[PDB]
Amino acid sequence: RLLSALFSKDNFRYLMNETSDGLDVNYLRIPGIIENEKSLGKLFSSYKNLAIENLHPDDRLLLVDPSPVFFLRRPQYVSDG
Amino acid sequence: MSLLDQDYYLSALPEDKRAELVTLQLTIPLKSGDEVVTIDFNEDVDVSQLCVLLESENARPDLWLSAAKVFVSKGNIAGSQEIIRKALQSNVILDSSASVTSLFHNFSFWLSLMEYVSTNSREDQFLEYASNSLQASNSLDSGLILNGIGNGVLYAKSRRYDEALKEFDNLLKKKSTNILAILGKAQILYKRQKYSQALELYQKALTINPLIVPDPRLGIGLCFWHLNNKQLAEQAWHNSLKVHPQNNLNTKILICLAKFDYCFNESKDDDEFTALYRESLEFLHSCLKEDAKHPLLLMVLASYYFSKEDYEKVEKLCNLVLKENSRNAAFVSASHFWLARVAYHKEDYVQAQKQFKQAEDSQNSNTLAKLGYAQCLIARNEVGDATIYLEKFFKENQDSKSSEMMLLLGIIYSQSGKSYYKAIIFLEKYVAVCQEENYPILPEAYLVLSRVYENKDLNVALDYLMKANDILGDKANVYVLNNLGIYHFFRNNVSQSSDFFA
Amino acid sequence: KLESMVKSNYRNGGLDRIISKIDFDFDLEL
Repeated sequence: RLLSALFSKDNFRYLMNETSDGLDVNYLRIPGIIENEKSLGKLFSSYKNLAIENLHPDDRLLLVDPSPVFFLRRPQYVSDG
Repeated sequence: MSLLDQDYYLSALPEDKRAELVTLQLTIPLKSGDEVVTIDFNEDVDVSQLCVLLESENARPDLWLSAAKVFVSKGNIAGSQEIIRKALQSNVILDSSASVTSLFHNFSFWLSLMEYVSTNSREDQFLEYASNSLQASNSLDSGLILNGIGNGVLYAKSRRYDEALKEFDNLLKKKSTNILAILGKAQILYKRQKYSQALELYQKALTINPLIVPDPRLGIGLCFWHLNNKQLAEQAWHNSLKVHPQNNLNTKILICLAKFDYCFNESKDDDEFTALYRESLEFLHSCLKEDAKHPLLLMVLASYYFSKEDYEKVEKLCNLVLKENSRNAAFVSASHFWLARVAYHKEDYVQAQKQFKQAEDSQNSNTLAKLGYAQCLIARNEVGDATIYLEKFFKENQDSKSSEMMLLLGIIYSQSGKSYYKAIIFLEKYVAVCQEENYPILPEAYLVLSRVYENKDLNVALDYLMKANDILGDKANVYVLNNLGIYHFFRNNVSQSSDFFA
Repeated sequence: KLESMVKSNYRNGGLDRIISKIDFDFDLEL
């Protein structure tokens, strides 16, 4: 039972190494990246219309740092007047 | 709120990227002129007939490569290779520039990569084929960044991480919007155990493309597992499954593993533990109804069936996994560990120790195998040998939180007597680890600590004995009460000593 | 009291007996 408790503590820690099958990257996987020779550039420029706002709120919740404040302006050079 | 699915990011994208990118029908102009032919990939498209028709009509190479990509989606890697070869035999590519031939060489490179990936075998042969195709592509057209990406992937497969990282640095110099470069860099960083550094790349890729394959959320969940935020990992994996409900059973496997871990480490009562464990088993079985030969699922089920005293079926599954996935050393280690655990009931101490050693040699990260090896050494009365092995493991892994290992070290040193100071250190470390883990502290460690402190500090020994008695409650024994009474007698606590003696 | 409530048989070491009390039928090939 001591080894059973040790297994429960460890569970399946070192068994996730094989589960890295999702890390492999292949060009042909994307459906629309290849239909034209420049479809890669089109899709890279297709998401320029999108931004963080267009992301789903739940997917935005997945963006966790490992809000603007009114008193931090972005610097300018010409000012106004 | 807005539904989180594939259709969400479909509607987010313009309709040009919605329907055209997923067309299953290919339009091919004919050589006769304005005549065209439309062939739906839903039907059984023959590779040879389609290639012959394309060669006769001399269609644009885009159609050839799109058909190759679709046949890749169909799994016809041989068919896609035939398409690429006959396209190289076609008049269009022969009369086109070397750029088209280089692009088709890179497509054949991707075909070799997929052939290796789908089998996880014949790695050298497919790697050489891919290298030759990529070298031909680079010679024909060296300005294509896809050739650089292929070079980096080739370096990663051969574990030439520095060269691949340099290639991705060059790609970042070219442009920072390259999603594939980000994915490759993050994969290398994860391979180099740079979980956080790969995590920023994962987040950037996900923000740039939520519909990119491979899924960044898999890496994000892996990082959350590395950062202990496994709840967010499970949530992101659920979102990925919503986006990718097909050909992504690995996400379901990870979800089942996370559920099992939560059941093990969070169940507040036995009934809740049973409910969660049975729910995890049912989900694992439902995933198994799709694939019944996945080695990791068999290895996971081996734990349950070992707990069910079904050692024979555990042996069957372990042997089957060893026969299939002997390439993966971790599965060999797990099977050896489970065989040793089974033989422990048979008390094949020599055989179990040999199996534990083989498990350690297969995968050194298996601490449980080494602990079973030490336990088998104890079984064979090898007190000194077990002590030497344990000291070696502790000195190599002083940062490892193996609480039971430290408890065993303390017990061994207490039996030795002269090493009481290491015994105190190890028992205190075990106590601290158990308190941090909210696990029941063994009162035997308290008794050993009190026995050691008898010759050093009667106060600390008495305090530890009181703590052990409080843990025991009604489980208090005659020796504990007698020692408490003697402690109070030496403390001149006549009333308390008399009460303990009574 | 949740810190003390969570302490039960599986933490004490009776996890294997608990799994033995949980019965399920699989479609095993072996």
